Amino acid sequence: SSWWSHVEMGPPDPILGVTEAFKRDTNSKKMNLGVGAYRDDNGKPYVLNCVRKAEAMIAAKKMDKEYLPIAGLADFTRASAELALGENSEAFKSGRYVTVQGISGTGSLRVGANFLQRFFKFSRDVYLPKPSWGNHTPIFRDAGLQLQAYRYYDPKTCSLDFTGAMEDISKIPEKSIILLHACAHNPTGVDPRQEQWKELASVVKKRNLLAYFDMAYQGFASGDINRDAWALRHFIEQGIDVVLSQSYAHNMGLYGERAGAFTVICRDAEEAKRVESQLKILIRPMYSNPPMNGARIASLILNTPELRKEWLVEVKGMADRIISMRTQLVSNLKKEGSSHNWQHITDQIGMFCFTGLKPEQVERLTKEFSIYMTKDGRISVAGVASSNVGYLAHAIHQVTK
Amino acid sequence: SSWWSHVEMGPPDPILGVTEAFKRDTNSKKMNLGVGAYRDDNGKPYVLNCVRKAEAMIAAKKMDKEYLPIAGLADFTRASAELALGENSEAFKSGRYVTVQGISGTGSLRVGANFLQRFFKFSRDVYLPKPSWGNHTPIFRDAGLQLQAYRYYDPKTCSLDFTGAMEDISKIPEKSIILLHACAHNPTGVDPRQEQWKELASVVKKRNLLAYFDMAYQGFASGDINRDAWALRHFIEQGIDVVLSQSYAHNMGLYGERAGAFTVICRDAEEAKRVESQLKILIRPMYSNPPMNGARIASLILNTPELRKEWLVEVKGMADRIISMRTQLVSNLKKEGSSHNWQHITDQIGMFCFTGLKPEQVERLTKEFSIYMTKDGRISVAGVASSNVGYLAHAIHQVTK
Ligand SMILES: Cc1ncc(COP(=O)(O)O)c(C=O)c1O
Repeated sequence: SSWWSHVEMGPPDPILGVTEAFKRDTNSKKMNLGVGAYRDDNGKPYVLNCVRKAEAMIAAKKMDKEYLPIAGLADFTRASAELALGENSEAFKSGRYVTVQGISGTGSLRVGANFLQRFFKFSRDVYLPKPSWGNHTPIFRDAGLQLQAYRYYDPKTCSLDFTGAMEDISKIPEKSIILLHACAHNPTGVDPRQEQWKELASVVKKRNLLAYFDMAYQGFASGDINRDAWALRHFIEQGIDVVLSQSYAHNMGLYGERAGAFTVICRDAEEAKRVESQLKILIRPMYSNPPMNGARIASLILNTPELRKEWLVEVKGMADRIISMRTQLVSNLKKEGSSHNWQHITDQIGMFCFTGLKPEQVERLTKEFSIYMTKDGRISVAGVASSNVGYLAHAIHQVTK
Repeated sequence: SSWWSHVEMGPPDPILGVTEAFKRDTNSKKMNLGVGAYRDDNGKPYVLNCVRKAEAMIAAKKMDKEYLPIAGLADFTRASAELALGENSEAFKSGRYVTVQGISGTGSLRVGANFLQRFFKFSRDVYLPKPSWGNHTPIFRDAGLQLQAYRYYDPKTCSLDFTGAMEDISKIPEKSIILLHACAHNPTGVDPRQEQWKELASVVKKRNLLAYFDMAYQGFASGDINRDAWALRHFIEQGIDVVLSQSYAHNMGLYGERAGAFTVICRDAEEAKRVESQLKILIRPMYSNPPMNGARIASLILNTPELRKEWLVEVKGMADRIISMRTQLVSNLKKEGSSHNWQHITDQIGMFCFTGLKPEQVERLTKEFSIYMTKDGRISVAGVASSNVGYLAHAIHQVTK
């Protein structure tokens, strides 16, 4: 019959708009600063050498394709927890955590959202920083939670509004949920420094808030897996039992294979088995059991010393290329005669950078220079290469001079 | 803390318990008839030759691991639509269908369920047959719909309660949702014959019911992909715009890779685009995009003549082993001197068989013969092999005589 006549055409994604225009452009100097995945120095997708080798191992073993347990590959969940909490972590060693494999970071955040909706009886409010990854809204919203926000980004300085953040967080009703980015805040790239993190943890402890860490870039951010997980670990050291989402999309370049994990820090191993049974019950009617390919690759790497070692070098390489590009962009802006302060470009961390450009300026950048970005002045640093950093520098100077 | 103290231990999975108790048994005669996946004649997992050939082809190309679009691999979704509807299906050729890649059968069912909750304004009720796959319930329940039922299985004769089905469907409120298993009904193995399907279509047409088909065993049930898709194709052909879920778990043996799809039959190409946009809005906050490996493997086989040709041979090979084991069970039961009527075993279709055995008899089989199965009397034919079929007939005879 005519069941669907009332379904309206959904709104178009702006990122898709930028990508389509970029593809149409004929100018060979075109840059795509809307990319959400790492690109090497030649602007190409990069499959890690350690993933090629792990894949090669799998094939040689003639593995079956049987269904994985609901919670996922045990070797993968254990390794994920170890990676995040630290091998000599008290939480890890006493077994008071529960980790289940999720569909990358997004599926892992959703399982968590769904878990909180069902069992977190104290509140339905989730406080997100201003701004946050766009998908974070519909994720918590479709799950049944209420969205709240706390000040985070300071447009005046293109850095942390520490004063605004501490004031907001201090007024959060106790036992509410606060979403924190572990590192490489998406989309601004501004992260608290260690001393700021110490103040932040004191207050969440004091106000007895449930801390939900989104850790989508461990290793990929600064090049150091322990450094990137520092604030998460500090929070747990201070006695804050968090919930966390992990993604292997960026740090292992496993994008389409969807490898990720969801973890809950419990009081003890007893309590962990209980929440693990509830997590299994929720997941079965969602998708029954997780996709095995990304987890088998991730597991092999983390668990095989030779591989793990090669992985840390390559993840460091990715991080270093991006720091390199941020470094190069501010020196070339000085070189061009920009009198403006571009240090936020080097203070920011990870793949996304909030530049401070205004909408008028990004339009000119697109129209006249064939540099494609979203109107919020957000740039994907994976889109810059050694061959075009100078150009971008030039282009930025011209629209801000 | 003490966020999770009130979270209790969830109930034990009864399938888990049979498999597990099966493991703990020492008897060299032991048999696991609770297995949910195909097993060869030696009781081993079976990865198809055609899938090993596709995996080598993917390996040779050195493909990237970039994210697939939200809706999935286009070569996969089109081929999936084509296998279900038929190449010269009117619905296929006009392009009045929308096919989205889902996480195997279960995630496909669930995005479907969530789509209905959000856009099916006509009703909140879904009518499942009595009985249906266990997971069908939480799927719809967690999605937000209300469960209802229609008589299906006749315990008295271990066949279809055709009359009861027809009376129950005739009375379903107009514009209700009805779930139909396209073939090889789970868990009984009882399917309507071609003429009863015809009669069912007309009532569904008359009551103006939204028919949701669950097609998890296309090709794997009878050895023939067209015959297995007969009922679906008939409904579309009579002008019933159906909703469908497909799984490649069993027919391609892709279990853990998670390849499946969800399709909606629309009025035209224009409406298909509107519904496709909303489905994307829905999936994004669920898991962002689907896993690429299973979809890549399945797209190659379906799209490559030589591989598709091989695949058809293997799926038939699987269906025949199953039919052979059904046939041999009945003959051995007769040979044993059993006087009960066991024709239902040969009348049933697919991997699952409702034997008619009572709880205490199942218990007798477990305790004295080392035969593991659920207390509902359902056996998974995959666990029967040429070398133990004799044994199984004998035990069943001893317990029922
Ligand atoms: C803040 C943030 N969270 C989570 C993710 C997870 O993406 P995926 O679903 O590929 O794991 C990303 C990157 O897309 C992200 O930037």
